[PDB]
Amino acid sequence: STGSATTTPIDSLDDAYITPVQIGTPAQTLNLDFDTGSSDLWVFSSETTASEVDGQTIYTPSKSTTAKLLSGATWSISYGDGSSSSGDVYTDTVSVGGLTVTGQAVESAKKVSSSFTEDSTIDGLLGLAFSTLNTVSPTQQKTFFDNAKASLDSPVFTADLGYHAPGTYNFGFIDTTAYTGSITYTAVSTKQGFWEWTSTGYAVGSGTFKSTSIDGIADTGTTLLYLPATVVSAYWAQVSGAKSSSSVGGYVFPCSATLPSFTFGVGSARIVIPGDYIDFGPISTGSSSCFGGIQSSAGIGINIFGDVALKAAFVVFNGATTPTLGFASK
Repeated sequence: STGSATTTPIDSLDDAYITPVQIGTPAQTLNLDFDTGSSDLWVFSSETTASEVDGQTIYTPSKSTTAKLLSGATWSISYGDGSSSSGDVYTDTVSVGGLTVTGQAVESAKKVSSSFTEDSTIDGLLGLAFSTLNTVSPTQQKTFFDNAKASLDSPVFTADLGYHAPGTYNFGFIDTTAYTGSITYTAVSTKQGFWEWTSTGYAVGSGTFKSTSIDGIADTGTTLLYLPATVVSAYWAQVSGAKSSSSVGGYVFPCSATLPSFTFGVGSARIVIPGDYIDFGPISTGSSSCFGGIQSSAGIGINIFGDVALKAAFVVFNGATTPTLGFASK
C-alpha cells in the first residue's frame, strides 16, 4: 500500500508546511506539521486549556468511535526556551493521503507552549524521526511511519517541499517523475534518533567547492539552515552590508542585496540552493534589513538541514533495516 498527501506552506515565507491528516472515526481532519526531527504525533484537542487555543482545529476523542484512552500514559516535549507541551495519550485510526494505520498513538495536548498557540494554522505535529525519541511514558510509542512500515510497498517516504508553492509527501513509493537525474544515497546514523548524515562539503555562489565533512540532520520541522560558524561566515562575507546582529539574533542583510546560491555536497553529487531561497524578508514591517536563511549552529550544538535546504531537493527517507537518505535534483 501507499499514501500521498499535498503539503502547503503556512505563509508567504515558507516558515512551515502543513499536511491534512484524518484522525478517528468518522474522520476528523487536522492540518499537521510533518517533522522529521521529532517522533511524537500530538494534536490540539478538546482537552487543551481553552485559553491556549486560538483558531486551531481540535481533535475530540469523545466523538471518535475508535478512540481509546491509553491508561496512565503521559507525554511531554521540552522546547529550547523552557516551555513545553504535554498531555495524555489516545490510540485511534490515522490516515495520511489514503494510507491508514490502526492503533496509532495520538497524543492529546493538555497544555501547549505559547508559540504554538500564536500560530493558528498548525493543529499539531506528526513526528517522523526514529521511535527511540518518542516521549510517551511509561510505555514508549511508535511513529506513524514505524506503524505503517509493514504495509508499505517499500519502507520509504519522500519529501518534495515547494518554494512558495505546494509540495508532496509520499509514503511507500518513489515517484520517478518528481526529480531529475539520479538519486544519490548517503549513510544515516540513528545513534541520536535523528535522520543524521554527513555532507561532503559546500560552495558559496560560483566559488570553489570546499571538501569538508558536515555532520547534520535532515529536519523538515526546522525552517532555516544551521551550519558551522566557519561556513556561515564564508557565505555572508559575499553579501555586501551583511552582518551578524545580536539584537536580531543572527545574520541580516540589506533587503536590496541579491543573494548568492549555496551548494552542499551529497557524496559526489551537488545540491544547489538558489539565493532567493535564503531571503526571509524584513526583520520587521517596513524595515530595510532582511533576515537570512543560513544561520550559525554554534548556539544549537547540532547542524540542521532544514526546509531551506530540503526544498531545493527531492529527498528520500529510506527506512530499510540499514536506513539511508537519498537526494536528487528537481
